[PDB]
Amino acid sequence: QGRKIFKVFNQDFIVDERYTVTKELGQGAYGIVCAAVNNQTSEGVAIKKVTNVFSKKILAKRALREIKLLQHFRGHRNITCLYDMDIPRPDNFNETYLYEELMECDLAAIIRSGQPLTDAHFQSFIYQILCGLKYIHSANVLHRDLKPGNLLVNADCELKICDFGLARGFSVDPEENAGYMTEYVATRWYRAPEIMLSFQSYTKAIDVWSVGCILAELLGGRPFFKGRDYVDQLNQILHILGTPNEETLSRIGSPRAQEYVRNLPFMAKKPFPTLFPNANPDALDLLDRMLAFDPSSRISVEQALEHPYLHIWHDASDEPDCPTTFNFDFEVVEDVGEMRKMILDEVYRFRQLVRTQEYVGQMNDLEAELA
Ligand SMILES: Nc1ncnc2c1ncn2[C@@H]1O[C@H](COP(=O)(O)O)[C@@H](O)[C@H]1O
Repeated sequence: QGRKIFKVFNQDFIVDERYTVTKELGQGAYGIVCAAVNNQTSEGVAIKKVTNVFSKKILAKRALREIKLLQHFRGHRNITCLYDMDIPRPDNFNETYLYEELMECDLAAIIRSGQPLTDAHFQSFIYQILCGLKYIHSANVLHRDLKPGNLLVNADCELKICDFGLARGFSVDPEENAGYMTEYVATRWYRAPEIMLSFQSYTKAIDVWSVGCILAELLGGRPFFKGRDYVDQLNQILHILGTPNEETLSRIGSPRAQEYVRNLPFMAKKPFPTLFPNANPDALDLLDRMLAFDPSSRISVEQALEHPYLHIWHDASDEPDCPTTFNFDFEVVEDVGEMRKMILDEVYRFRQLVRTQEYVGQMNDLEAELA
């Protein structure tokens, strides 16, 4: 066997025999999470059990999507790092276990606790998000669901992006781009406006908007655009940013939505210095550029990394790209028998993998020479 059984969240939890489960960490619609300790090296790990993966066709394509993407982004300082995977009962399995680097809480919890944070904290948090996002975008991947709940933090307040279940491809070819699949809908409070206004402009700007929502939530201690439905969400956004111009209005690809926005009374822009009168002026200037209503005027990731707000942290020699792009050919598969085969292949191939001029060089060549 080589495995142990634990009882957590009123179910079974089958782990490698080298570990001991220690604490429950939470639930979701997609699995349960516990913390553990390697009884040998003493390092801590988190163990995530994806549940009921072959109950619906959409849960199965979600798990395969997350498995492949976590492998593609291993080894970045600002992305959660996958260590191992395991399928305990391969004959009739309906779950897979992921072994990941262990963190302490998420950013939503820190904001909820009311613990005081300085402006240097805001700078560090926003810079780390942008470094991880630049890596992801360089592989032509859109995250699509950035928010404080998907950002893990530890005691040193280092930050790591997680949860790739909603990610989607991007291509400069608009026929290629129009063909990437979107199984689920993102969290309403952080979703960019051009998605519900039918701009047909699914670009990397959709992730930049979410980062702006996060900086605004940090500055006010509470979510910034907090709609109860989509109409309420649109009203709260126009109330802050104001009536759009004629170019922007014509871009609304939906007739009922364009008719509604065109008929509202005039609304002036509320300047961010009036909403956060005690904040760093550089913070509000970057906030204004990330929360641009029209995606064509919105700041890019690389422009944001160069903004004066972040000049202490910025070092382009420390902000890498991903070596290769990610391929989304698997999402075409629509047979659940094929998807069980692909998942088994991913796990066994990964398990085998993880178990496998400067001055000194110039002087070594000169020494072997003189000798
Ligand atoms: N690598 C990790 N380290 C520590 N806690 C985590 C980790 N991944 C997820 N969690 C937490 O486990 C819970 C489950 O979240 P979910 O990703 O929705 O299943 C949430 O409270 C997360 O913040």
